[PDB]
Amino acid sequence: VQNRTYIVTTILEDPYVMLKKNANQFEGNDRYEGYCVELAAEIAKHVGYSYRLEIVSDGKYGARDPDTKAWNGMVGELVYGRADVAVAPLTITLVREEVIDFSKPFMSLGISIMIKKPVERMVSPIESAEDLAKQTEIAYGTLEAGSTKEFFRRSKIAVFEKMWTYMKSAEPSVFVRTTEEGMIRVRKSKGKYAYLLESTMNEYIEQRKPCDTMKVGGNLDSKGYGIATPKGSALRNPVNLAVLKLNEQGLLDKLKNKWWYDKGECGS
Amino acid sequence: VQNRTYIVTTILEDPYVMLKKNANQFEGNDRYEGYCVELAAEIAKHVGYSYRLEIVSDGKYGARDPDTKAWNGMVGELVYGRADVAVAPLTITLVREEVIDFSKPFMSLGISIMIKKPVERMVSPIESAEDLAKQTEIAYGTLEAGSTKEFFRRSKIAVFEKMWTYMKSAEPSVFVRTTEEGMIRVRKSKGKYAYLLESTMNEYIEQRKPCDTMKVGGNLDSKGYGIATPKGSALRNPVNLAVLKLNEQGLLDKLKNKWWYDKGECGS
Amino acid sequence: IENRTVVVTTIMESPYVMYKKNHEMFEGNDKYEGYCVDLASEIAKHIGIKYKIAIVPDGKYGARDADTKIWNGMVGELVYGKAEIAIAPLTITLVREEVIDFSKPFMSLGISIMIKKPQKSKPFLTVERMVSPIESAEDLAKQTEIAYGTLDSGSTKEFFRRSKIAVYEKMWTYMRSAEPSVFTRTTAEGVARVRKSKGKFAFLLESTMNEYIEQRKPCDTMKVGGNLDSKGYGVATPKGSSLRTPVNLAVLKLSEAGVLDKLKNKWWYDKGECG
Amino acid sequence: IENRTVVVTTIMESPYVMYKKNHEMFEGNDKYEGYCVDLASEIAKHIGIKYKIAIVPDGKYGARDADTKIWNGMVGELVYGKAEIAIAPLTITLVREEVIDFSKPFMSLGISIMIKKPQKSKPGFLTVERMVSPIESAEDLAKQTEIAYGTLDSGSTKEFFRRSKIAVYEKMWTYMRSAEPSVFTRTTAEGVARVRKSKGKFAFLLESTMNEYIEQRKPCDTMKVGGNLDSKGYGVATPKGSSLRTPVNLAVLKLSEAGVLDKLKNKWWYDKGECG
Ligand SMILES: NS(=O)(=O)c1cccc2c1c([N+](=O)[O-])cc1[nH]c(=O)c(=O)[nH]c12
Ligand SMILES: NS(=O)(=O)c1cccc2c1c([N+](=O)[O-])cc1[nH]c(=O)c(=O)[nH]c12
Ligand SMILES: NS(=O)(=O)c1cccc2c1c([N+](=O)[O-])cc1[nH]c(=O)c(=O)[nH]c12
Ligand SMILES: NS(=O)(=O)c1cccc2c1c([N+](=O)[O-])cc1[nH]c(=O)c(=O)[nH]c12
Repeated sequence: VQNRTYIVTTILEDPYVMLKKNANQFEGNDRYEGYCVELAAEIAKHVGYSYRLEIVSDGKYGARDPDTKAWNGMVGELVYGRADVAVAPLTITLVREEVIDFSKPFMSLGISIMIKKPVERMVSPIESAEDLAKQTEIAYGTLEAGSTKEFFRRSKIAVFEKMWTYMKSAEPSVFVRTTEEGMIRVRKSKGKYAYLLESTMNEYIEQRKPCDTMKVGGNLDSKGYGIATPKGSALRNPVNLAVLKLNEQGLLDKLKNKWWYDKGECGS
Repeated sequence: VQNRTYIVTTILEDPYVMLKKNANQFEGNDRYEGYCVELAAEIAKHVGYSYRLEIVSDGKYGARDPDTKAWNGMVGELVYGRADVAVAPLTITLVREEVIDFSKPFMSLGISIMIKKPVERMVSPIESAEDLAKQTEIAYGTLEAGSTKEFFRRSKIAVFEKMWTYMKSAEPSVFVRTTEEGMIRVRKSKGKYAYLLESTMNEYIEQRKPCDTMKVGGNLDSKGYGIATPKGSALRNPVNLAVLKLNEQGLLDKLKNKWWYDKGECGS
Repeated sequence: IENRTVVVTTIMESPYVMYKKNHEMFEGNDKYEGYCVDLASEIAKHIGIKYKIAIVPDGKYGARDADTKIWNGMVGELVYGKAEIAIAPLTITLVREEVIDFSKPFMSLGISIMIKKPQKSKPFLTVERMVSPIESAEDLAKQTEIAYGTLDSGSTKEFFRRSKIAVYEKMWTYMRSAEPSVFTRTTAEGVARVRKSKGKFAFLLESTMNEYIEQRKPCDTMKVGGNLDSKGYGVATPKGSSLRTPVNLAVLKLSEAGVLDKLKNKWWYDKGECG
Repeated sequence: IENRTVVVTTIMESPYVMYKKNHEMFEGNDKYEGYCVDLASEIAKHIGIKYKIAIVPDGKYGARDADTKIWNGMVGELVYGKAEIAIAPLTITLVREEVIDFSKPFMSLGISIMIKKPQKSKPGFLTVERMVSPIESAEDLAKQTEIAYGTLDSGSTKEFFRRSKIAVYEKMWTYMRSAEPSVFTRTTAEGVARVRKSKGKFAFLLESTMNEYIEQRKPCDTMKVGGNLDSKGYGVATPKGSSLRTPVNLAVLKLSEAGVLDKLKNKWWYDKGECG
């Protein structure tokens, strides 16, 4: 496994992979900076291979087409052999694991509650799913077609079921087409809307200007990212062991801190 | 259907059928007084038959034996042809209707909450199932083996499910052996115990001395007492029509007032 | 029993049956939804038969005419072979029972008192308790500063005309002697009168509609007190039909299984606008 | 499959596997109940394989020995063929993945701060009372020294602070090493007892799952505050090269997506909790 460069697949997502402000005086792997680029560099250092960053063409996370049974995006690139390693924020799920091999999660995840940061003593801010379920003054919504809405749709917990029935019997539909529009709506709603999105994006947005949103409450569910390879690839064990080493020695947490708070534009 | 006397089967339950204080100087149907005795008299007047009151020997409501598949009590006496009409508080259920014919309900009932009759303006007495479910300072319990406990066992409503999980994970077991012991325990509990029983019994207990129990909230479920006859009996239509006539004319609601409030030992 | 399609007569009256959104692109039973539609679905599942919803053309629940002696409404349809099953709110009444056979009541109801929601009145401050001026029928009858009435016909007026418990007798006496006219032509008109009267008028209507209206905008009506009388809604079938027993057992099984309570909750509180 | 019964090794540690009430009249797997017992039940249902619970005799989770180079505990039992599946709180760790293979984590956890519940402090508005937690996160824990914080004398919790390079977790380690008297405890139960006895003057740094379990026990005098310092996972370990790795991994993933794992965690933490 030497004298060969591996085509690495990843996606433009902030802050995992971002284009440098000095992009057009740099070439190769120097064009991209972010959490996942440094993660790929450290993994290539530990395993001992040369690699080249190559962005997925269609810019989507892998999904299965219901009528052609084909995989698109980074997962599709992995399955058909176009790329070797996907060091990207690719969530570990049942469907994807059946076709590709995921390493141990390098970053935990979960569903979080996003609100605008604001008898007086008797007021109580929302801090859990039960508080949001019991109170209906502030409407809450998710992405129009995403894993979060599907999770509340299929959930068997009583609180989540009641929340789902609240969403499905409320008009206008609070579901938002895209994450940017949802964050803009939360900003412009003046505390009358709560957005339910993944915890990492909620934490990163909290460290973004103008700093009028905050993350409150624990994760409703448990998910984890991963570094995927094609099934039967020879690099599964080295990648898994490297991820474990970076997790134990605190390198993963150090990069997360650097790209979430150290480089954040907001104080803490 | 003349020159023949029918054998009525009914249980001793108050206020329905109670032995008179002058029992030993009276004979025949004059021995028993109560709501159901007057109901039987009115039904015999309307249909036009002679009847004799007879009590079930074992003094139980009909239940199906899991081993011998035999019916006991008033239902058992009806199925095997020992008696003709059962004017008694015999609840209409799926199992019994399969073997015997019930008339339209002459008294609607349901499961209700009985509590001892009692920063200061913020306190709120329990008035619904949700309030009892969300509050845990006052324990609540049902009969050890009855339709109420089974109803909370098989219930699919989230509130009732949470209530049942509270019952099954609480010690000592609040489930009381008998109704009399249940009301005694509630009376001696000093407001720390709420007993869940049938609505009619709770209303009558409310009107009994020394007047330290009360009924709150609406009926959690819907049931109805009935007047059963053996399947294929010639008196199904006359009894059904008579019950409907008493329901519309107000005779049933007059007997209820006579035997619940007019003859009650408590003011209102 | 599944190949043949039966005629299930029903009445267009919310929330039991309503016109579904974009009903023009649907066909057959999909154009109508509600408590009665889903109840018919469950009953047809239990009996294992195919059905089609056919709203009665007359638009009446059912009564016998004075001189012609012809039944109308769903009762008339059942009597004269137009339909076979009448899953709809049809009160189990003696005069309806003498010609057709009713099943067990799938929902219990009774006459209930309707009042405007209590509001802050223009003449401790931390918590506010809204005191209802009326608590039951006895308090309504004792104090006469408020007016109360019912629709100009139906079961409520006859019940007040026929009651002998000496309390509803006094209620009927006041209602008949009241000036001006207290009866309302329609229940919607009575609800509008209650809302307009600013809490100075009460309406005596059945509990199911009272709870339905209470959970509709502008959420300015509320239910107070217990039911004055007891009645029920039955799944009527024609006399002598072979479908009586399966329907009766299906309703009983649904009632015990808690599906009926689930349906009532879903179509009263879950879809209510004041939730 | 159902060809043969497998040895599902497990560790006796609440609430994962506890002695069931009147366990003498039960036999086999019915003697033990808990989160791990039910998880084993669902896993065996998903794979369709009969199993028997066999608690490891040693009573240790597993660690390499210094000189003999032998493996003990559950990892040792898996390595030397005495068992085949370990449905237990066995942390996914690098040195434990060099000899065997772990599945996906069925429960995420990390080092969490344990403090006594705030009480009605003796005085030196009255309508509603707000209990203010004196400590909110690890930064406040390191900044203020009126409260001493401790960990277990030999484990991943102490080694994390020994190996960490972040400034906060390095200052914490420096203070804990220079602390007088000895701040490390012998057992987790003894540390919890010390926290309870110290009247809120001592905080303990133990795993989040155990913190949530202890918090929901009588007398409701412990609570969890602050986020997890690090991230770890609990896995269903299988021996290296075993054919049961893939079915177990897919079963855990399916259970996690179906919400059954969250249901079990709720049932065995809050629903059956004695505290409220
Ligand atoms: N940015 S997002 O709004 O919160 C987000 C929304 C919806 C789906 C996401 C997703 C993110 N993510 O965090 O980058 C990662 C990800 N990874 C997968 O593998 C997958 O299937 N779906 C997703
Ligand atoms: N009121 S109670 O003592 O607390 C009571 C408790 C429990 C079950 C009862 C019951 C009464 N009852 O009205 O007498 C009647 C009844 N009839 C039936 O057919 C049946 O199945 N169960 C019951
Ligand atoms: N309070 S309501 O909304 O308007 C009303 C609602 C629902 C059913 C009703 C009904 C009224 N009504 O006019 O009093 C009369 C009536 N008569 C019948 O025979 C029957 O079956 N159902 C009804
Ligand atoms: N904080 S605790 O309640 O006592 C505790 C609870 C649960 C699992 C533990 C564990 C501790 N420990 O002693 O720190 C160490 C340890 N080591 C492993 O290797 C493993 O797999 N699981 C554990």
